[PDB]
Amino acid sequence: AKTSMVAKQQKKQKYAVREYTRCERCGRPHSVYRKFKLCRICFRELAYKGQIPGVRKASW
Amino acid sequence: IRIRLKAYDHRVIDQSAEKIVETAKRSGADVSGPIPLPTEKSVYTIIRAVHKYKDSREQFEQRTHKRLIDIVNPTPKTVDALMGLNLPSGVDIEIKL
Amino acid sequence: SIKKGPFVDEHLMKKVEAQEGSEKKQVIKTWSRRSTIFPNFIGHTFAVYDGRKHVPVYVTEDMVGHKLGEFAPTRTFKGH
Amino acid sequence: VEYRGTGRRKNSVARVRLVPGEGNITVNNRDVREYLPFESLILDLNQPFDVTETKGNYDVLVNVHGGGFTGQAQAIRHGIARALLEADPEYRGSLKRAGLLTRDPRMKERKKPGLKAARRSPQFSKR
Amino acid sequence: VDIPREKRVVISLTYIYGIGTSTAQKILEEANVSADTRVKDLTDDELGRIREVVDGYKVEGDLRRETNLNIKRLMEISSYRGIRHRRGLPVRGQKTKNNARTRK
Amino acid sequence: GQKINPIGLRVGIIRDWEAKWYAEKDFASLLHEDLKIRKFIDNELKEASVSHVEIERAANRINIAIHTGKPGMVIGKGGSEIEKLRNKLNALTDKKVHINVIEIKKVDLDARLVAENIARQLENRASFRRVQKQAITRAMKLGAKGIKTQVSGRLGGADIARAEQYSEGTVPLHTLRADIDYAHAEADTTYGKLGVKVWIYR
Amino acid sequence: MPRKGSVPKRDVLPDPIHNSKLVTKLINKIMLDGKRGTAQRILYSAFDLVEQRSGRDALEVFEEAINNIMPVLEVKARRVGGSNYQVPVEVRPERRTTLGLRWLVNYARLRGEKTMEDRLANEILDAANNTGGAVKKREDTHKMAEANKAFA
RNA sequence: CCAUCAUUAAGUUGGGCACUCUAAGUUGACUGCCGGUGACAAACCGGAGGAAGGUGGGGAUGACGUCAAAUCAUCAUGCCCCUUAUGAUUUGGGCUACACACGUGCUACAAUGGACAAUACAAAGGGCAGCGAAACCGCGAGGUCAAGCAAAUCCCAUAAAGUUGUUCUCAGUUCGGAUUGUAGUCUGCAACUCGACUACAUGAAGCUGGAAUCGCUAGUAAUCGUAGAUCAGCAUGCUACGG
RNA sequence: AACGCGAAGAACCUUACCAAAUCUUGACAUCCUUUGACAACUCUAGAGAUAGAGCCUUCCCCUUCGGGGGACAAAGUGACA
Repeated sequence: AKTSMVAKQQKKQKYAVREYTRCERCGRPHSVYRKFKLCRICFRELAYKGQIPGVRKASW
Repeated sequence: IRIRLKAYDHRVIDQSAEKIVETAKRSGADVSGPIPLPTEKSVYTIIRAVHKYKDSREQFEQRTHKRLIDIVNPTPKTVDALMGLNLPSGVDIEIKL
Repeated sequence: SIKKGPFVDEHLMKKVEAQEGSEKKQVIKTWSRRSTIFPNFIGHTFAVYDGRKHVPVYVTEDMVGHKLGEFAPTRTFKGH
Repeated sequence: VEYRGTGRRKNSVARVRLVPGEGNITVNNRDVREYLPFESLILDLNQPFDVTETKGNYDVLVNVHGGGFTGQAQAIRHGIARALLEADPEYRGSLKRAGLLTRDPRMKERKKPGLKAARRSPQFSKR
Repeated sequence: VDIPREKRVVISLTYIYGIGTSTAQKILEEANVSADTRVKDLTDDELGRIREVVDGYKVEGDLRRETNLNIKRLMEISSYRGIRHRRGLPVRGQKTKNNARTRK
Repeated sequence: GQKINPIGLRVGIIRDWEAKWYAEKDFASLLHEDLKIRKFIDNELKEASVSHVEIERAANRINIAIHTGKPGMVIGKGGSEIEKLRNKLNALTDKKVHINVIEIKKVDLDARLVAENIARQLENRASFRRVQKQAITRAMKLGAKGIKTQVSGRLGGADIARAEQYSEGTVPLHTLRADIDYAHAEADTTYGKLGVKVWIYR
Repeated sequence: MPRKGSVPKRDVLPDPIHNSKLVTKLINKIMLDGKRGTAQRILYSAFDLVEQRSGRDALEVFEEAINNIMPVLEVKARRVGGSNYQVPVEVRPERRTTLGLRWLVNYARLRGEKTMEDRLANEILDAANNTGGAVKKREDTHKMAEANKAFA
């Protein structure tokens, strides 16, 4: 399922209107943004490591 | 000329635009003062839960910080501010001429 | 998918062009669901596939205005 | 009588002048009698200059800026205020401790986060 | 044909078939219509201009019957656009859960 | 404990950026090339007790900054073990050139320095007191005030996980301009994983 | 926050039309949905039948009309269990001015017309002379805790 | 960004008016302050002092912790499988069906309105070959290509509600507008189930809502909306922002 | 703390559901080795993927040897995906 249909997005899909964007540390198609191609949760952890750019969390 | 200095935080683009507003100040230039442009932020309104729990929504922040510096006297014995590489971390070379 | 070419199917219609040479057959494992009807192939039966098993139903001249998709009952819904 | 003052109200600002002679209203060279339709707070718009008597005394020539046309108002009655405290500070007890030159002390509360909209809680489908 | 009386040409016509939403733009335009042409209208030469326009199509009671045999013809097409008039179903495939309390 | 990550509490308030680059345009492609070289970068260090990383992008100069808390094994002899990561720098992607290295005196003062270490002192499962009692007591003998480190996931061999912390002193762990670093590891024991949440101080 | 007991009362503004705090507090009561320009201007058309049936000016007749709404005995139900709890309350003049105006714009909408171009004009000059409409704020508490004076 | 310059079409042009608003860096409040009855028990109260008055305002780390709360259906992984299928592949159906209980919002039940036309005033935000202005075509949905240029500078868009001359009189009538046929207007290999319009036709409920139950203590309830994300194609779902 | 919930756009996909179609070292991530080193595009029949077929039968330079650091996976076996 996931590892087979991640090559469907990483290579040319039969129907590329499907947009089956998975991730590498998550098998996630349903929390992926345009500039991320990654789930909101593992990006949140490596927002606390400095691979995604500088994004603050609390104190508003 | 429109040397817009741009980064994520201001405190990196402060000293980065303070690199170009100072090294061209000692040059033969007529630098416009530091007049930063309106700086857009971005709310990434994710939901704070994992699968079910609504009324759990987390906002995020990422900023761009545009500035406005323009000098009006180009001469090759002075312009080491602009051609000489200094601080390319956040500073993409927005050297319009 | 535009009204440039007000949509006839042309792979039902091409496969009906691939049928209207010789005599047309009554039940094939075909779909005929997203395909519209015009009255030059009437009389012939087509197995519209509802989803479980394909079941045949014939094309009349009174089927002009619409598609062949409302033919095969899909559900056996009956319920209450 | 030439005094420069400013004032803001609800995502909308202003800046004024002053001119001697009598008192007039020149908000972007038109009036605030067809601008502001309800004709209500304009009656109490003189009460900023009623404690100073510069209503039919000091012409303003306002240049207003931004936001709603209602937010265009209440930035010019704070616009007159700082220009009046350099023109006539004779009534500054009835201008600073009463009325004119104070602040914008409250504005529109935000669409409150962590909730639906401005402290409205999302409608519970439970008991 | 059997329009109600004591109302305007934008207020009396809009009931019988072939006038509805239609005296806003369609029946208003093709007739010499005023704002308040009531039952007192001299409807022998004022109707005389608009009796040429009131008879134009099947909508004198029978366009409903034209659609009725086409409701039958769509049932002879055997489509869901007449099946849900015949089976209680909202005809544009709409919500046949609880919040459909007029058509069952 | 139903709380949030404390390392998130000071992103940009007290701390600085470990991502201080600028990639605005065409962010999608040249991000996947960062994490295509990243998934082997940690496995080649062989539990080096790395602190963290600070990636930098500047006119396609994507420079790698890995710490590798134990030194020597990344240098080699004057550029023998450093060229091998530089050879893979030209092998995975086009350039990626000029890998570096650092070291750390006071070897258990950082957060992830301990966290990668005291995870690796839990596969053997031998003296979870005394190795941490060597760690924490010497840490205040190395200049610390309140250090809080736990042993969480299924100690002893048991089928139930038992957390075992050690903490004392003054510990303002929630103030805005305090630099707090916090970690997590995945030392499994073939029945459950050791997610270790470390805290140290100065 | 009422469990601390007393909260400070909210204050009023006098309109420059009448220089009366209650004239604008009559404006602050008629604002259904808080409609400022749409209801005050139409209440300004809805004293035209108020002053048609009363030649006296509004600033005198509005303190005449509410003077037959301001009571001396109202009822605050005290915790006494199985009693009528009809405790006579001599009103403080804050709430006595407030309660005299509360039932006014509650009652314009159950008459023959239902247009607030003249619903507020219908309601006021029927409720001036202690007879009907808004006097049931005042005159009904004078027939509530009185036939049963045994439950003070 | 136009007081004062005129060639104001405000090319808001010459100069750059740019003085002020106007877009980014810094500090101003602190019962610091005076009188107390308040006696020292520190305060608090009373005022006026600052722009702010008593943290001026909002949040945030929610404490050591509780409910094994949900999810091995985003991931993992301790287990078993599973290995002609618990892997599948395509498109056919369906995920939206139907006697339906609860929910949830939308919108009516007008004449504090409707509607005709007017006049506004907007903020925030979007944009990378796109906004679609505008010449434009059609009463309409929506379409024929060019402009510009990556933008304090280019398009959305005049937002309306306010009010202003009028028709209805409170009513299901002109209030708005469900349910259905006609237009194929549209993007899309492909619009019956199972997309959208407004224009033709149908033109309904509908009388402000019992008992219950909800929030709301001011820019709040309520109200008119405007754009932005998910997105071929689709919001009464979501975030902001004006009034 | 379930109720315009997870779902922030269901003609295909989505679909996780089922039925046909024709297949089990698999649409996949690809290890090793035969390295057969690319049917890397299209006609016909079939819902359509799928079945009969002609195909950019090779590519980055040098110690001088046609051999690969990079080369399609036509086979595969131990597997397992």
